[PDB]
Amino acid sequence: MKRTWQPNRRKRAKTHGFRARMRTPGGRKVLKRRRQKGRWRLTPAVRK
Amino acid sequence: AVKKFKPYTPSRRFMTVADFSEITKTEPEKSLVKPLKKTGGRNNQGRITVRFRGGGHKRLYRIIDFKRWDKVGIPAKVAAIEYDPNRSARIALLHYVDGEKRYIIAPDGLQVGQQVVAGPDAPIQVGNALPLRFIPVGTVVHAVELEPKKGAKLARAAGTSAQIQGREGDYVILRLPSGELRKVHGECYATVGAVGNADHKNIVLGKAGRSRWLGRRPHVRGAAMNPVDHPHGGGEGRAPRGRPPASPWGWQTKGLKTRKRRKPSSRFIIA
RNA sequence: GUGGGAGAGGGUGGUGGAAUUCCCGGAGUAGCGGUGAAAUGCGCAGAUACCGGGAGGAACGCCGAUGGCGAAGGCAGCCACCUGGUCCACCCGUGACGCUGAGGCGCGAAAGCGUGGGGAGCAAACCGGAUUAGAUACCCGGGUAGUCCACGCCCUAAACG
RNA sequence: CCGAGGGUAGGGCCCGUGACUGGGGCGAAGUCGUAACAAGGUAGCUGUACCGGAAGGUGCGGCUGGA
RNA sequence: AGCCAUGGGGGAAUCUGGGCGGACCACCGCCUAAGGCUAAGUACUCCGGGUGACCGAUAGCGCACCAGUACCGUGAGGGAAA
RNA sequence: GGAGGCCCGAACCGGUGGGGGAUGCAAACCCCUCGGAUGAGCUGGGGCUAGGAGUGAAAAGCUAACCGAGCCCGGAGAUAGC
RNA sequence: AGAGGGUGAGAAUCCCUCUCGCCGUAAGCCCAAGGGUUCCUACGCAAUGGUCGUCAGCGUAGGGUUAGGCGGGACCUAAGGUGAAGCCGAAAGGCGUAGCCGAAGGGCAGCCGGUUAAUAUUCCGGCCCUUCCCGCAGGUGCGAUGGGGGGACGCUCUAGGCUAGGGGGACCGGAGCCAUGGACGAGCCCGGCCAGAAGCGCAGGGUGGGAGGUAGGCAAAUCCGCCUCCCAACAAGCUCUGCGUGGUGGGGAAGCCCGCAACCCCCCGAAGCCAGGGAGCCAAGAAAAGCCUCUAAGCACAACCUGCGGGAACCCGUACCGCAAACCGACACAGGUGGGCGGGUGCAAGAGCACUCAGGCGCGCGGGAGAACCCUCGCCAAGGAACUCUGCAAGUUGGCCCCGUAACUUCGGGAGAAGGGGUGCUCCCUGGGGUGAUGAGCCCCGGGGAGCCGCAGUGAACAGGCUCUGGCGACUGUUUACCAAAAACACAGCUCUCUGCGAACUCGUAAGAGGAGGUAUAGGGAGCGACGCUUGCCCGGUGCCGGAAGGUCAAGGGGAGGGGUGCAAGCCCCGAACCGAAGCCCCGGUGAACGGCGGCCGUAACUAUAACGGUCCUAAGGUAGCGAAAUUCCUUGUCGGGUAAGUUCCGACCUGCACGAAAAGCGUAACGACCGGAGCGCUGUCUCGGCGAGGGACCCGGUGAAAUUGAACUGGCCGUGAAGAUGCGGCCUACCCGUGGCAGGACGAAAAGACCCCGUGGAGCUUUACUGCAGCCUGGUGUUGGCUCUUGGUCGCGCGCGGCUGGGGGCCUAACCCUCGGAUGGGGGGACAGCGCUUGGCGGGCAGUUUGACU
RNA sequence: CACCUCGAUGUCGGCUCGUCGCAUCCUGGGGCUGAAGAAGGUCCCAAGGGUUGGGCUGUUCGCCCAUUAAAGCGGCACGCGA
Ligand SMILES: CC[C@H]1OC(=O)[C@H](C)C(=O)[C@H](C)[C@@H](O[C@@H]2O[C@H](C)C[C@H](N(C)C)[C@H]2O)[C@](C)(OC)C[C@@H](C)C(=O)[C@H](C)[C@H]2N(CCCCn3cnc(-c4cccnc4)c3)C(=O)O[C@]12C
Ligand SMILES: [K+]
Ligand SMILES: [Mg+2]
Ligand SMILES: [Mg+2]
Ligand SMILES: [Mg+2]
Ligand SMILES: [Mg+2]
Ligand SMILES: [Mg+2]
Ligand SMILES: [Mg+2]
Ligand SMILES: [Mg+2]
Ligand SMILES: [Mg+2]
Ligand SMILES: [Mg+2]
Ligand SMILES: [Mg+2]
Ligand SMILES: [Mg+2]
Ligand SMILES: [Mg+2]
Ligand SMILES: [Mg+2]
Ligand SMILES: [Mg+2]
Ligand SMILES: [Mg+2]
Ligand SMILES: [Mg+2]
Ligand SMILES: [Mg+2]
Ligand SMILES: [Mg+2]
Ligand SMILES: [Mg+2]
Ligand SMILES: [Mg+2]
Ligand SMILES: [Mg+2]
Ligand SMILES: [Mg+2]
Ligand SMILES: [Mg+2]
Ligand SMILES: [Mg+2]
Ligand SMILES: [Mg+2]
Ligand SMILES: [Mg+2]
Ligand SMILES: [Mg+2]
Ligand SMILES: [Mg+2]
Ligand SMILES: [Mg+2]
Ligand SMILES: [Mg+2]
Ligand SMILES: [Mg+2]
Ligand SMILES: [Mg+2]
Ligand SMILES: [Mg+2]
Ligand SMILES: [Mg+2]
Ligand SMILES: [Mg+2]
Ligand SMILES: [Mg+2]
Ligand SMILES: [Mg+2]
Ligand SMILES: [Mg+2]
Ligand SMILES: [Mg+2]
Ligand SMILES: [Mg+2]
Ligand SMILES: [Mg+2]
Ligand SMILES: [Mg+2]
Ligand SMILES: [Mg+2]
Ligand SMILES: [Mg+2]
Ligand SMILES: [Mg+2]
Ligand SMILES: [Mg+2]
Ligand SMILES: [Mg+2]
Ligand SMILES: [Mg+2]
Ligand SMILES: [Mg+2]
Ligand SMILES: [Mg+2]
Ligand SMILES: [Mg+2]
Ligand SMILES: [Mg+2]
Ligand SMILES: [Mg+2]
Ligand SMILES: [Mg+2]
Ligand SMILES: [Mg+2]
Ligand SMILES: [Mg+2]
Ligand SMILES: [Mg+2]
Ligand SMILES: [Mg+2]
Ligand SMILES: [Mg+2]
Ligand SMILES: [Mg+2]
Ligand SMILES: [Mg+2]
Ligand SMILES: [Mg+2]
Ligand SMILES: [Mg+2]
Ligand SMILES: [Mg+2]
Ligand SMILES: [Mg+2]
Ligand SMILES: [Mg+2]
Ligand SMILES: [Mg+2]
Ligand SMILES: [Mg+2]
Ligand SMILES: [Mg+2]
Ligand SMILES: [Mg+2]
Ligand SMILES: [Mg+2]
Ligand SMILES: [Mg+2]
Ligand SMILES: [Mg+2]
Ligand SMILES: [Mg+2]
Ligand SMILES: [Mg+2]
Ligand SMILES: [Mg+2]
Ligand SMILES: [Mg+2]
Ligand SMILES: [Mg+2]
Ligand SMILES: [Mg+2]
Ligand SMILES: [Mg+2]
Ligand SMILES: [Mg+2]
Ligand SMILES: [Mg+2]
Ligand SMILES: [Mg+2]
Ligand SMILES: [Mg+2]
Ligand SMILES: [Mg+2]
Ligand SMILES: [Mg+2]
Ligand SMILES: [Mg+2]
Ligand SMILES: [Mg+2]
Ligand SMILES: [Mg+2]
Ligand SMILES: [Mg+2]
Ligand SMILES: [Mg+2]
Ligand SMILES: [Mg+2]
Ligand SMILES: [Mg+2]
Ligand SMILES: [Mg+2]
Ligand SMILES: [Mg+2]
Ligand SMILES: [Mg+2]
Ligand SMILES: [Mg+2]
Ligand SMILES: [Mg+2]
Ligand SMILES: [Mg+2]
Ligand SMILES: [Mg+2]
Ligand SMILES: [Mg+2]
Ligand SMILES: [Mg+2]
Ligand SMILES: [Mg+2]
Ligand SMILES: [Mg+2]
Ligand SMILES: [Mg+2]
Ligand SMILES: [Mg+2]
Ligand SMILES: [Mg+2]
Ligand SMILES: [Mg+2]
Ligand SMILES: [Mg+2]
Ligand SMILES: [Mg+2]
Ligand SMILES: [Mg+2]
Ligand SMILES: [Mg+2]
Ligand SMILES: [Mg+2]
Ligand SMILES: [Mg+2]
Ligand SMILES: [Mg+2]
Ligand SMILES: [Mg+2]
Ligand SMILES: [Mg+2]
Ligand SMILES: [Mg+2]
Ligand SMILES: [Mg+2]
Ligand SMILES: [Mg+2]
Ligand SMILES: [Mg+2]
Ligand SMILES: [Mg+2]
Ligand SMILES: [Mg+2]
Ligand SMILES: [Mg+2]
Ligand SMILES: [Mg+2]
Ligand SMILES: [Mg+2]
Ligand SMILES: [Mg+2]
Ligand SMILES: [Mg+2]
Ligand SMILES: [Mg+2]
Ligand SMILES: [Mg+2]
Ligand SMILES: [Mg+2]
Ligand SMILES: [Mg+2]
Ligand SMILES: [Mg+2]
Ligand SMILES: [Mg+2]
Ligand SMILES: [Mg+2]
Ligand SMILES: [Mg+2]
Ligand SMILES: [Mg+2]
Ligand SMILES: [Mg+2]
Ligand SMILES: [Mg+2]
Ligand SMILES: [Mg+2]
Ligand SMILES: [Mg+2]
Ligand SMILES: [Mg+2]
Ligand SMILES: [Mg+2]
Ligand SMILES: [Mg+2]
Ligand SMILES: [Mg+2]
Ligand SMILES: [Mg+2]
Ligand SMILES: [Mg+2]
Ligand SMILES: [Mg+2]
Ligand SMILES: [Mg+2]
Ligand SMILES: [Mg+2]
Ligand SMILES: [Mg+2]
Ligand SMILES: [Mg+2]
Ligand SMILES: [Mg+2]
Ligand SMILES: [Mg+2]
Ligand SMILES: [Mg+2]
Ligand SMILES: [Mg+2]
Ligand SMILES: [Mg+2]
Ligand SMILES: [Mg+2]
Ligand SMILES: [Mg+2]
Ligand SMILES: [Mg+2]
Ligand SMILES: [Mg+2]
Ligand SMILES: [Mg+2]
Ligand SMILES: [Mg+2]
Repeated sequence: MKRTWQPNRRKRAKTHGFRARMRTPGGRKVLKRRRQKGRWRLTPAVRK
Repeated sequence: AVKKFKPYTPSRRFMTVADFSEITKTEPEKSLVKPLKKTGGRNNQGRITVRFRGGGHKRLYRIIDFKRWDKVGIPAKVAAIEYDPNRSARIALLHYVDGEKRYIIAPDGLQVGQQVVAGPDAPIQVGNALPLRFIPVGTVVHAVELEPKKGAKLARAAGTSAQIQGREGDYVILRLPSGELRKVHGECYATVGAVGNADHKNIVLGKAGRSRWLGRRPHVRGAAMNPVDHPHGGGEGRAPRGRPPASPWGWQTKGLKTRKRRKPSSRFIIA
């Protein structure tokens, strides 16, 4: 049945996007964190 | 009039629909002067702030003329009476001699191919707009400005009217359809006559859709929810409020007056 | 047929004054109201009474009759329009074309009903006050439908000469 | 083939009858009140409506078979 | 319940000023608000080094190893093992 | 003539009863059977609304497979007379 | 599924062939999304593959994706997002005009074929376009981001032509085939097309043309719009699509030794095309650019326009999967996933159903048995609901055509009522329809006769059991994703209520917004919940509404009087009258506001009863209508009906434990996968079981889990023991080990019991618990201003002039606030509102908590 | 009463399968009888076997229907839901 993952690249970038992160000072801090944690990906990877 | 239907289906057996008698052989609406895209949207910025709105046939917004003095002493011919989907009234689309066309909301009595005109020099006849000053006491009038130059704002619902009840020099006294007695300024343009399509009140929706078509989503009885939801609600096995009838938000809803007192409107209203 | 007449006959629209009620102001004070007597009620939160103004609805006083009109129910300010009946005259026309009338159709007071509007006065219901053995009544103070309007029903009557 | 009739199904009318129920009639001397007939002690009757232990009351219009 | 501060209201003077010394007043005394700057001595440790009655691969940092990885989560985020 | 929250019935949406499944094919399935099926229909895509908040034809339903207050991280080694 | 042949160390599992089965609105084909190399090919088989594995979606490697025209982007706008200007917020940041971004929407140029192992509307081929730049003849007032038109729109129904597609053909073309009894045939088998500019035709869409006036589209227009008249007018024309044809270019089967080059006729025919077509209807149905036209500034040595030439024409995607082994579901997971195509025959139709093309599959373990048992399935004597909570289940019924159908009803319905009959095939005669053309084939509806066969003709698949009767609900709807689909919610409709518009209300600190580009016929809130008939009485309490008195009442005002300190004036404190809001008290109204709607006596010229009376209490004592009820305890009340028998059901009675009127009362046609009751039909439900089928179970080969598990060498009975013993005692019994079975025990497993209690645990919820807060109310005061009218208390002093202040009445405008074709302004409100501080109040809307112990 | 079991001993009734007790409902033996007979009563001995089909209700029970030799009563975690 309709499960919880309904992959949509637009939605994905639109939502967890890097630009998306940088608009909200929340998001900014997210990035801040993952950087300081040395995450390899600051943002959900999606490409097209 | 109003069309009843035979009951070839339940709901159809009760559902009266409007008498489209005096809808100028027209249908589609004069673009230009009207219409704009009409932004449907049941909430605001974010959140629902008026429940049970939503869906309901799409509408072009016929942009009507609610101040008539742009066109003082410029007669116009009543080009047509057309259905306007965003009102109980019916719009009259007039062709101005001037070239310009606008729709006024259409008073009872109005007819395709008739001169109407705005201004203090205006004959006192169906459809002509005039600042109240110049309207004979005790005449029925609609589309009334409230303050001057601010737009018609009163009686404009359908068979809505207002009576000029007399004057206070720089003012004038309207019986608003409310039955309210209010001082309104002389300068305020009302337009002669009553709103017409007065038959609107008498239509029976019928089926529970239709209501839906009107963008009116199903309303749910506070009592029928739970205490989280509503003052009524819970305590269940059916239930009687538990007093006293209230809104979702708490304020009493049987008879609790709500207009604020110190509202400058006053010495302007009476009953 | 020509010419005239009387008429609350019918329908629509408009309009006038009186009066009741309420509302605002002025003034003014110890009761008003009501009855057989009262009490309820109303009134120093200023009523009744008086003056002015305003809103609204219904009925149209005098004329008014023991009168008029309609087939009946029934119809009463005034105005306008629309319209029915009806009587007189002149003896012109048609030339019996008449009468009644099961059925049908129409109309049909009041109350009642549906949907809207309206609502001042009156007022079933109902509420009190008296009275009374009681008083689900008569009398008193309130007062809802209703009474009015539009349309649709109902179709009854001491619809009585 | 038609056919007595038998069968199945479904209707129509009629009679009987049924817990219980509605009123109606009659019943020498029952209870409650008194409505009506005399201004019947609130004129009466009335169609209607509403109401009430009951007669009945009241509203509305109506008749006089009342003043 | 002063002192310092100050959202509101009222509202001075310029040293015969004016704040303070724990309500207040009086003496006595202290100090000069409503402008601003000012190193040093202080804090921390991403980073370099030094040292350890610190660990020694289930310890020690989550990671000694190609770890914030694999993997998990839509995401924030979680997070190994070797 | 061709109206309808009209009828029967596929798609499509559903989820009534029963059986099966029950370390399943499946953390909601399968079969048979049933509801709706021009509508308050179903649906793709693009959007908006969120935690005492949303959304809710109302079940305290749903809000990323457990919602009478989501999840993550933090306060945090909460507190636990157990 | 079978076999044969390959391959290979090794093949049930790879390759090939033949045979078999399955799908065929797919289980085939295309597209989107997602996935991201999974594509192709060569080598491979450790692992992945539920077995195998030579194979693979796996490993290593190499190769493959080619665009002006397809899709996106150098176009447009939608919601929304963003955001100059502007507004607001402690900071973060929230808003917000324009604009900008934003698409599956609008706009725009490519069709057919051929080529690769893998790409192709891209490469090639043929034909045919598009836009930008330059250039020349000849032609026009040229010129926007502005103006206008256009774009540009719903739903249902639908015409006319086409096309796609499909069906025949005796015709054209063909390799061929004559089996097995017959057939050398107007035999059988295959195929008889695609694309194509301009011109044509045919169909259809769009479109009056003038002329003059113009106060409008923000004085730019000859454009548009609005007036006016010689013509013209159910048209022609003019453009624009579609479809034919079309120079020409392609394709081109069944078939064998292993490769010969038709192409037409008839019919059916779309939901697709023409397309902005038509009609009807209400719920009234995007925007913007492209496009056209208009004029501006500028400019006319331009510039457009029209051609014709020549140049120029980027970025990105393009394999492959794509209903699934490549996407979402940890899996090669029976689930989930949008769009398009989806052939043929037959069944009334169809996308249903069976079979079948094209195409694709046989589902990545097999082989055997042929037990129990389970699953799914078939049949059954006699019976026919006796099963059972219950006809649960299953059966029966079943399509179409004809006949025929009741109560009741809202009149549509109830109806598919019910309940029958028909149903194939052959031959004969005959009526109309479409296409042709009026003959003809060709499909298409029929009717009428005879006649054949069978157990049976919707011969298979798809396919209602029916009726009566209550309860709840009007009805279609909605719902507890994952135990409830309901009588719950919703619902049209009814009532109450708030709200006059900067509405009330909601969200927000605010700005801003929703409300609503609405305006009382409207919007909010509440309850009721079609419709019918109705909805009584009681305002003592609570709520709400009204009430310029009174009572109480905070800050503040006021200062009698009292005090602290000073030699002092002074400086400080308290501090009475007294004026001082809302709120409460108080008065009154209010029931579709919260709510409430009694008790005890007595009474009939028989008794049984109580219409009547009496009395207590009440705020008033339950009206109508229901009534052992979705309510009735007693209770299976009692009668009646139904049954052989009826705690149910149905109809009645009412002493209604404990109905009752919009938390509506009582009814109601229709509706209902709702819950009762009954009947017929029919049945494996049952008496009562039997047989049979297949998937398992069993056996062999392959692969190989699981929770659980103190260790075990784990018997019965009496006892005993923490009170239910393999484990103690006594006795009995018992060779050791399995396999298939069954479930009594191991207080078996599972989840540190949900019940219960406990904890000075937690949460959700309520309120007239506490205490706050938001919110609203409110006095004072700041913002806050002007001119008059009018009455006060205070000390002088002489009830009259002077202090000092205030209150109320108006008025104004200029703050503030709202608005108005753009504003140094006008109009409206107006010192009020708003907002700041401060006063009190209301305040489950919200929050934090409390809500004892013994027992 | 609160003794095992609240880190679970599933709770009524039904069906299925029984098995035990006997305080026996039948059937078999008996005594007394207010036992003439045949019927009963009552008590004693004795489960070996047997102990029906329905209606109603979830019921157990019970009331009913129709029978019968009788329509027994209990226990078994009110036996029996791995
Ligand atoms: C096995 C499947 C379930 O069966 C039962 O539910 C079984 C009937 C029981 O309920 C079981 C007997 C209970 O135990 C009893 O608890 C009692 C409180 C006491 C009893 N005593 C023994 C103590 C004890 O035994 C209990 C609690 O199970 C609830 C045991 C406990 C372990 C469970 O709850 C248990 C985990 C259940 N559960 C989810 C709950 C079910 C939700 N669900 C339902 N259907 C689905 C579903 C369906 C289809 C598809 N997907 C999901 C999901 C499971 O996934 O396993 C279950 C056992
Ligand atoms: K326990
Ligand atoms: Mg997941
Ligand atoms: Mg996308
Ligand atoms: Mg999305
Ligand atoms: Mg926004
Ligand atoms: Mg936002
Ligand atoms: Mg009002
Ligand atoms: Mg509702
Ligand atoms: Mg609820
Ligand atoms: Mg909530
Ligand atoms: Mg409340
Ligand atoms: Mg609440
Ligand atoms: Mg209840
Ligand atoms: Mg409640
Ligand atoms: Mg007065
Ligand atoms: Mg003559
Ligand atoms: Mg006559
Ligand atoms: Mg009348
Ligand atoms: Mg009426
Ligand atoms: Mg009276
Ligand atoms: Mg009448
Ligand atoms: Mg008379
Ligand atoms: Mg017969
Ligand atoms: Mg009398
Ligand atoms: Mg009398
Ligand atoms: Mg009398
Ligand atoms: Mg009467
Ligand atoms: Mg009376
Ligand atoms: Mg200081
Ligand atoms: Mg100081
Ligand atoms: Mg000191
Ligand atoms: Mg410094
Ligand atoms: Mg260091
Ligand atoms: Mg170091
Ligand atoms: Mg480590
Ligand atoms: Mg080691
Ligand atoms: Mg570690
Ligand atoms: Mg991830
Ligand atoms: Mg007709
Ligand atoms: Mg339908
Ligand atoms: Mg249906
Ligand atoms: Mg199901
Ligand atoms: Mg269910
Ligand atoms: Mg099951
Ligand atoms: Mg179905
Ligand atoms: Mg259907
Ligand atoms: Mg719709
Ligand atoms: Mg959608
Ligand atoms: Mg969830
Ligand atoms: Mg939680
Ligand atoms: Mg929360
Ligand atoms: Mg919580
Ligand atoms: Mg802490
Ligand atoms: Mg097919
Ligand atoms: Mg892709
Ligand atoms: Mg790879
Ligand atoms: Mg290979
Ligand atoms: Mg391998
Ligand atoms: Mg393997
Ligand atoms: Mg491959
Ligand atoms: Mg590979
Ligand atoms: Mg762009
Ligand atoms: Mg743009
Ligand atoms: Mg926008
Ligand atoms: Mg923003
Ligand atoms: Mg696009
Ligand atoms: Mg597009
Ligand atoms: Mg393109
Ligand atoms: Mg390919
Ligand atoms: Mg090419
Ligand atoms: Mg010029
Ligand atoms: Mg434009
Ligand atoms: Mg040939
Ligand atoms: Mg032969
Ligand atoms: Mg052919
Ligand atoms: Mg073709
Ligand atoms: Mg013209
Ligand atoms: Mg200009
Ligand atoms: Mg001109
Ligand atoms: Mg062609
Ligand atoms: Mg052509
Ligand atoms: Mg044709
Ligand atoms: Mg643009
Ligand atoms: Mg110039
Ligand atoms: Mg490609
Ligand atoms: Mg491809
Ligand atoms: Mg598909
Ligand atoms: Mg597989
Ligand atoms: Mg799958
Ligand atoms: Mg998968
Ligand atoms: Mg699908
Ligand atoms: Mg066919
Ligand atoms: Mg068929
Ligand atoms: Mg099929
Ligand atoms: Mg095949
Ligand atoms: Mg049988
Ligand atoms: Mg048989
Ligand atoms: Mg039978
Ligand atoms: Mg039975
Ligand atoms: Mg039985
Ligand atoms: Mg069944
Ligand atoms: Mg036959
Ligand atoms: Mg045959
Ligand atoms: Mg079959
Ligand atoms: Mg039923
Ligand atoms: Mg329902
Ligand atoms: Mg009802
Ligand atoms: Mg659902
Ligand atoms: Mg559920
Ligand atoms: Mg349902
Ligand atoms: Mg708006
Ligand atoms: Mg309302
Ligand atoms: Mg309800
Ligand atoms: Mg109800
Ligand atoms: Mg009161
Ligand atoms: Mg009361
Ligand atoms: Mg009260
Ligand atoms: Mg008050
Ligand atoms: Mg004070
Ligand atoms: Mg006060
Ligand atoms: Mg009531
Ligand atoms: Mg009563
Ligand atoms: Mg009863
Ligand atoms: Mg009973
Ligand atoms: Mg009860
Ligand atoms: Mg009987
Ligand atoms: Mg009985
Ligand atoms: Mg039963
Ligand atoms: Mg009954
Ligand atoms: Mg009730
Ligand atoms: Mg009530
Ligand atoms: Mg009822
Ligand atoms: Mg009913
Ligand atoms: Mg339904
Ligand atoms: Mg249902
Ligand atoms: Mg069986
Ligand atoms: Mg068997
Ligand atoms: Mg078998
Ligand atoms: Mg094996
Ligand atoms: Mg042993
Ligand atoms: Mg023992
Ligand atoms: Mg032992
Ligand atoms: Mg031992
Ligand atoms: Mg065994
Ligand atoms: Mg066992
Ligand atoms: Mg077993
Ligand atoms: Mg256990
Ligand atoms: Mg525990
Ligand atoms: Mg609380
Ligand atoms: Mg605390
Ligand atoms: Mg305790
Ligand atoms: Mg105790
Ligand atoms: Mg214990
Ligand atoms: Mg003890
Ligand atoms: Mg245990
Ligand atoms: Mg036993
Ligand atoms: Mg014995
Ligand atoms: Mg014996
Ligand atoms: Mg004996
Ligand atoms: Mg026995
Ligand atoms: Mg039975
Ligand atoms: Mg038991
Ligand atoms: Mg069980
Ligand atoms: Mg067990």
